[PDB]
Amino acid sequence: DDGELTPLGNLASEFPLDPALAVMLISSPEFYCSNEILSITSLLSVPQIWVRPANARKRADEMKAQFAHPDGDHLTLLNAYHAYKGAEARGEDMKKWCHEHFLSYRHLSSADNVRAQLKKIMETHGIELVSTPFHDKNYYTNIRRALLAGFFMQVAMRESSNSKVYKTVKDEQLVLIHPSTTVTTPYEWVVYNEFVLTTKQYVRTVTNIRPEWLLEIAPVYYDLSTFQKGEIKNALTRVAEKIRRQQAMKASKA
Amino acid sequence: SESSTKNAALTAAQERLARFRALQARAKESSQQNLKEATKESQRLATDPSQLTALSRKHAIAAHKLLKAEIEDAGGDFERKRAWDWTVEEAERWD
Amino acid sequence: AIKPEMEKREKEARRKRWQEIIEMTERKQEEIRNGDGKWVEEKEVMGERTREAVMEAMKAGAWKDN
Amino acid sequence: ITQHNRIWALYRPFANSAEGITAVKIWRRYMQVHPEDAEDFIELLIQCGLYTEAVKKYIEILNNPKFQSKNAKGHYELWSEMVDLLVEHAVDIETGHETGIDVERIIRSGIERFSDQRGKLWSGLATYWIRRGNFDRARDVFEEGITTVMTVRDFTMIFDAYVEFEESVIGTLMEAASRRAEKGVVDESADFDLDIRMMRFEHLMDRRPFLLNDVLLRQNPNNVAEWEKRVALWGDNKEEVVKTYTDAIAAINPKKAVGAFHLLWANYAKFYEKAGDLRT
Repeated sequence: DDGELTPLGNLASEFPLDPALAVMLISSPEFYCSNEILSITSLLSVPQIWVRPANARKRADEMKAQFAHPDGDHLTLLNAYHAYKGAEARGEDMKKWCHEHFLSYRHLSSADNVRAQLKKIMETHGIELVSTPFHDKNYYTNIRRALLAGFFMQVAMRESSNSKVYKTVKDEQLVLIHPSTTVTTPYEWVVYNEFVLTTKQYVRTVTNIRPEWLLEIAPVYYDLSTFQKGEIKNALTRVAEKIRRQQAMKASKA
Repeated sequence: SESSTKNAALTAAQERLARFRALQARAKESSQQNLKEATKESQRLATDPSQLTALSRKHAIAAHKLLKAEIEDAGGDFERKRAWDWTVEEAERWD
Repeated sequence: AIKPEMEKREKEARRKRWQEIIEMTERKQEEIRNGDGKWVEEKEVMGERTREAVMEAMKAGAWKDN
Repeated sequence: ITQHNRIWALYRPFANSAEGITAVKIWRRYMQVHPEDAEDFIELLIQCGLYTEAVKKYIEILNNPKFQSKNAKGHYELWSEMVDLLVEHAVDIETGHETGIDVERIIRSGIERFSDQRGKLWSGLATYWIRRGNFDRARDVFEEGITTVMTVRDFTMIFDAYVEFEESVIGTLMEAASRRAEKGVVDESADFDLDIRMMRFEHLMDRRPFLLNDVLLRQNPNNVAEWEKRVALWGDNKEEVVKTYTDAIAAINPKKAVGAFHLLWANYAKFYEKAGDLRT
């Protein structure tokens, strides 16, 4: 509050990335998805690997649907990175695989180098690297919680059930979802890694998250006492009240 | 014997875990396909078929304009090419 | 001086415009051919609640199956 | 009674500070004098642990067709409150006619009233039964809702709840059977029971698209493509193919059909012809 740099700020300055990405990598040890969160942060730091040529738009869309995940665009990017790593381990050519899957080999190599640098920095700083099991059903929830803790500032909520327009809490920004998003069904909360202002206001790289999960990840930023206008903050306060009632019922039953 | 029973139980548990993983994958695939089927329940509650027949009519008339455009662009007579296909009843009504 | 080139301009203007109308019609045709938020987070919340019910059931010993 | 307004206005913050059984006795008398803060008394009952009286109060307030929630909670929001409190404390609800609580009857009343969230109410009843521990009755009401659901969305969220519940319980018994298996402990109640559970799950999951097609044709009894998909799923069993085709013939209105009834009839005729039967 006095502007002094804390140990978290020193770690974020030492890490060669954004403060939000550094906070996500720091909070990933609590979510036990450190490797996946580091890969996602490296992919976000590296340029866009999705290639959509005009003469191969159908092939690019088919490759994106094959390598996509329903949890979010970040989950789809993580699945694409995992598929590229699996192809590299199996011995297929990286450039040929990227051309076949409409991916960028240079962007994938840059993301791999950034992930290696982040892993080296975490090993130097003593940050534990953990990953949830694939058969465990809480891996996607842990990844979503880590993403919400990393980027809780850029979170959008749907205005209505009949309207696809979302309302980001950052200065009450009315935006939409980008057409490159892999989420077929829009989420109640969308954590957006990038916001692009154009003729149509759309948000790209959106991951699914709940208001209760966002409030648990960032209680200081999403505090209901300091919550301003409007109905999105009212719904967040209602979700917090429901969570408090559930906790009271659990305490009464325990 | 007990070691043979333990080995049989271990192999059975390995088969059970394989069945569990296959059931998980099939359930995820069915859930995705059925969410898509929900979008067909919705998205046809959006696309009431009257609008579909209407857009088919616009497709037909615009494709008719296009086909006529390339016929006189290549130089053929569109009305002679249709004259090969008018019926007797249609021709009498047109006269 | 201007008439032939603007005749050509309106010609391919017509061509491109109703070609785009056509392309919109087959994109809606494909949308029909291949065919919410409160829904999907309600499904997720009942799934986690059912899991929590499962863990409390075998934490309290609720084995009454047949 | 005229001064009781002031006297109660000074009485209620004493209850809010004192809490507990004394406060719920206070606010029961406050409902005797002035029934307006039902949601607040719901909160006190949830905090105290009187969920049976909370369910009875739920029934009384919802039976009274004049209550308006001050927190903008609708009828379905109240129904969600009943099913959520019941599933959060299933073991703390004393059922029977003496308390007036009948969970199956109230949830079936919700089924016949709110048809939009019928699958949600079925899942709530099933999760209530598995919270109580009555797994076989959960499965019975589960298959009843599966057979009597007319919505694909409700059917498939029900099946997703089935997948989660059965997968989690059989996983827990994987750890149980494994930790009994390094020490060589096994009997009929573990190995044979696990075999028959996976038999049940495999055959019900194979019959899941049959029930999905049944739900689809119950939603719309005119989908020629759906009937063709169902009979192709039936496959080589000739009597079942014949009866599903017969139901297709005496099920689709030709004027209201939305598919290719001519193609369906052609498949039926060519099936009999390529089998053996030129006269028919």
